[PDB]
Formats: sequence, C-alpha cells, structure tokens
Amino acid sequence: TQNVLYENQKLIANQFNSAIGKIQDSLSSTASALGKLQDVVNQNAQALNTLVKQLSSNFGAISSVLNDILSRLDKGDVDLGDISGINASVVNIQKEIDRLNEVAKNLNESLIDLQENVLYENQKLIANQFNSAIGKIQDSLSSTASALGKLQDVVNQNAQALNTLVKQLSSNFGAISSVLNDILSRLDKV
Amino acid sequence: YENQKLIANQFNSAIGKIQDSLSSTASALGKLQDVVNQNAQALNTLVKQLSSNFGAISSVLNDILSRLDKVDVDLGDISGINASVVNIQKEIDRLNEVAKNLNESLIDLTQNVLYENQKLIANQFNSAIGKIQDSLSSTASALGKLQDVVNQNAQALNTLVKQLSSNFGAISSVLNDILSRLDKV
Repeated sequence: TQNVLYENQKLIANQFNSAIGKIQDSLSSTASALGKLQDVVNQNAQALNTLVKQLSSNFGAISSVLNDILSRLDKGDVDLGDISGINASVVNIQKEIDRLNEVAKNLNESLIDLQENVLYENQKLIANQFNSAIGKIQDSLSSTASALGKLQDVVNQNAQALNTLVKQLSSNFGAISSVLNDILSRLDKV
Repeated sequence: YENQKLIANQFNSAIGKIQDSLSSTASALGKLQDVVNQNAQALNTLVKQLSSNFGAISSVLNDILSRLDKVDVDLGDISGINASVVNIQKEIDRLNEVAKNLNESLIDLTQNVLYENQKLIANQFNSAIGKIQDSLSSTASALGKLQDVVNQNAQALNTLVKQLSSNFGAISSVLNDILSRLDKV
C-alpha cells in the first residue's frame, strides 16, 4: 500500500546516505595514509642515496691513505668496489591520492534527497558491470598482499645481513686496534 | 516494490564487497607501515654503526701514519643522515571501524512522485557505486606501486650491505698485512 511504498523509499534513502558518509570518511583516511607513506618512502630513498654518495667519498679517502701507508712501508695500490651504482627509487602516487580525495568530495552529489520493467532490466546490467570490476579490484589487492608477505621475508634477510656486517666490523677492527696497540708501544713517533 | 527489493539487495551485496575491499586496504596499509618502518630502522642502525667504525678506522690510520714518514685524516660525518618513520595507525584504525560500522547501513523490509523517487534512488546508487569502484581501483593502484618501490629500495639496501661487507673486508685485509709489515720493523 501507498504509505509502505514511500516509507520504504525513506528507509532506502536514510540507510544509503548513512553508508555514503561513512565511505567518504574511509576514502579520506585512505588518501591521508597513502600520502604519508609516499612521503616517508621518498624521504628514506633520499637518505639512502645520500648515504651511498658519502660512503663513496669516504672509501676513496681510506683508499688514498692506505696507499700512502703502503708506499711509506715500501721505503702498492688499493681499490674498493664502487657502490655508486646503488640507487634508491622514488614513488609517485599523487594521481591516485587526488582521485580518492576527489571522489570523497564527489559523493556529496550522490546522496538521496527525496521528493516529499525496463529499469529493472537495466539495473540487472549495472550490477553485473560493478561485480566484474570489484572482482578485479579485489584480486589486485590480494596479490599485493602476497607481495607484501614476500617483502617481509626480504626485509628480514637484510636484517640478518645487517647484523652480520655489524659483528664482522667489530671483530675485524677491534682486533686491529689491539694489534696496533702493541706495535705502537714498540715503535717511536716520527 | 519489485524494483524496491532489487535495489535493496544490490546495495547490500555491494556494501559487503566494499567492506572486504576496505578491510584488505587497511591490511595492506598495516603491512606497508611495518616494512617501511623496519627498513627505516635498519638504515639508521647502518648509519650509526658505520659512523662508529669510520671513527675507529680514522684513529687507526693516524696512529699508523704517526710511526711512518716522508714519501690529515678525518672522514666525513654521516651520523646526520636519518631515515624518518611513518605513523598511519589512526587512518588504518578508522578504515577498520568504518568497514565494521557499514553493517548499520545494511537494509531489510501522485504515482509520478514515487516513480520519480525510485528513478532518483536508482540513479544515485548507480552513480555512487561507479564512483566508489573507481576510487577503490585507485587505492589498489597506489598500494601496488608502493609495494613496488619499497621492494626496490629494500633490495638496494641488501646489495649495499653485501657490497659494504666486501669493502670493509678489503680494508681489514689490507690493514692486517700492513700490521705484519710494521711488526717486522
């Protein structure tokens, strides 16, 4: 009956509007988190590239001093592998962040403001199109999560390699410092 | 009513699909925050450890230079280099409440005005669904590209570490041969 037909429209409208407002907040939150990740990723890329450049300069400085010692002892040439080829890439997802913020705003226009057969067949078609697109989107999110687990392993491997480097340095250079200490007590300063 | 039923179901079906996409989005964002911050802490550890070793190598070179002659050293300070960390927990949490809270928005139950109202309801739902699907597509695009680069910089970090291991091996090896030559005279 007539009132039930309008009152329903009010429920469909009130519920739908509630979902839009919530979805808008989620879209803004996704845009905010994406922008923050973009920033720290690119900052960290620049920290690494600054590190590599300064290490090259420092290794050359060690290389020069060693040869001077060697030629002094003589009275050879040493090279250390260049690490200049190591480069950290930057990421650019600004276009996606913009679309998210744009649709977040666009949804204001999709809210239902009610006035106080063919359509059904057309409606069957639109949902199918959405179901096909939302499926491809969900598949992309799944494979990305799989890449994120594969990534966790890789970050663990260089956590291992980093600790291995640390102890190799403490062992080699601590031992040199002790051995040199005994040679220095035996020899006279120039 | 038949159209009223059809839209009410289609909505409910799509809300659930959105919910799952929101939950995977918070999940990928949570994983990214962790490996980004781990990779950041590794970089800062490497900087700190290298600075200490460059200082140790610096004193060792000058000490050797003070006992040989006639044929000064401070290495550049890299301790200022810092990798910042990220905090997006508030955004990830909000993504999770909204995905759960979408349960509340689910539904169950002249003649030109109602016909015009249903025409409006269908068109707004269709336009919003199309807009949301496009934004989720953008979210997926950004997450894959984010994974992509953080992986490349993790691999670059790994190759840097293994190159560093050889360079400091070569330095150490040369220093030990210099020590034995000095020991002899």
